[PDB]
Amino acid sequence: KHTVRAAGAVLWRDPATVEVAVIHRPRYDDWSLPKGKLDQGETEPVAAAREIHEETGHTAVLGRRLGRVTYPIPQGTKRVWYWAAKSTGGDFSPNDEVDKLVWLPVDAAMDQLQYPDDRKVLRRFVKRPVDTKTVLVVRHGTAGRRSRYKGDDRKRPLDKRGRAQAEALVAQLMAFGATTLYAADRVRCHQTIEPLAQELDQLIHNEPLLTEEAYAADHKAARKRLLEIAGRPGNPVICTQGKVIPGLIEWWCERAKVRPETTGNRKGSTWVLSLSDGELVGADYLSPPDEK
Ligand SMILES: Nc1nc2c([nH]c(=O)n2[C@@H]2O[C@H](COP(=O)(O)OP(=O)(O)OP(=O)(O)O)[C@@H](O)[C@H]2O)c(=O)[nH]1
Ligand SMILES: Nc1nc2c([nH]c(=O)n2[C@@H]2O[C@H](COP(=O)(O)O)[C@@H](O)[C@H]2O)c(=O)[nH]1
Ligand SMILES: [Mg+2]
Repeated sequence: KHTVRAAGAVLWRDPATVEVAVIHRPRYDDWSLPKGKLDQGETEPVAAAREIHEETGHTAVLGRRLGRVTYPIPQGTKRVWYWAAKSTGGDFSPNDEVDKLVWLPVDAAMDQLQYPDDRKVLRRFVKRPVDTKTVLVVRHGTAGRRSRYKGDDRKRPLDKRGRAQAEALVAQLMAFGATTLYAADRVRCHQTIEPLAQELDQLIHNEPLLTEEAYAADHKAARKRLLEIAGRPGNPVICTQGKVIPGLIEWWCERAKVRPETTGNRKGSTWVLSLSDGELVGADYLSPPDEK
């Protein structure tokens, strides 16, 4: 019942002109997908990108999540979450840890991959488009407790934990190539993405239509705004509140017939919404960075 957490990827480059990376490890004499264990304090996406780079030499942008693999190891259970990862370049160099890397079309990769569960992940990869754009919907970080007053507490700030969540989110949102920033009209939403804003040197666009009060008064306007943001070029981060996110995510998944594999709505959590030709093809719920 102890889980060793890991992550990795189907690393790909230019549906069926695509080539994917398969690695060989001398220690096990295996052919598999690049992946590795999370370091203390890392989230799965951050670890996937790091391990891809360490094992293949490539940087990449993570897209759609492609499922979970588990198997027994002496310490308990190895758990690996996999992403589609588009190469943004690099060069492999053989070493003692990974001695070969082959770029293969999917059919040939299917034969090269020795583990059934890697083949399962690769089947998931080909099931939907992988050249995706990404919308990142983030519930703001922890911000103490609502006051006894009516409504919201417009200026209530992140607490110490929440400020740490905000800092931890930078690496997680960068893993997906976030480029533009949007926050509902509450201090705690802006503060969650301020560290990212500082990192990108971008301003945060204020969104009065996406607050809890606004969604409860005019949900259609909130939905319309979400779609307007998502249609703009780049990969937007939109930080908003707990009474808003589940309704927006459910409505989009329903209209697009997308089934999320995981669900939740925790403060500091992220939904990764993958779009292909402006249609939703994936909705992946990530835990807060300091939670499992
Ligand atoms: N890469 C990989 N290895 C697996 C899978 N299933 C499975 O039994 N193995 C075996 O699990 C054992 C431990 O390998 P591992 O790759 O999980 O562990 P690791 O800590 O050395 O590497 P990591 O840092 O990449 O997680 C190896 O004997 C390997 O053959 C799988 O789906 N993928
Ligand atoms: N190197 C290696 N390859 C294995 C194994 N099992 C296993 O099924 N294979 C498959 O055998 C083929 C590669 O053989 P080599 O060229 O000898 O590395 C690939 O289809 C692998 O998926 C194994 O333990 N080692
Ligand atoms: Mg590894």
